[PDB]
Amino acid sequence: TDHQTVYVKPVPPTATLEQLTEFFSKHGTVQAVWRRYFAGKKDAPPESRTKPSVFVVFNSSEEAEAFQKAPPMYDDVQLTAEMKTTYLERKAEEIAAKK
Repeated sequence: TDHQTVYVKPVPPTATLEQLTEFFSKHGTVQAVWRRYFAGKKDAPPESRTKPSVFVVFNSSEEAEAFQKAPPMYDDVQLTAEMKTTYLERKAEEIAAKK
């Protein structure tokens, strides 16, 4: 089983779903996009990660790697995409300091 997920900065209140999708198709091919945030409703510590960041999954392998490396860069709105490796290292170091 293979799973791929990219992390990209959130969108403004003006950017609608229709606008986001349209612009996307205009440049770059993405499979699907989604975002969630765990508020926490238990007596346990924060195990999951809840951030405003959005998750995007590319369908094309080539386009997937291309986007993963660097952002799309759009004059209209500045896009900021991160790599899975970077995030993994971030959390890894974080927990390291705690424990």
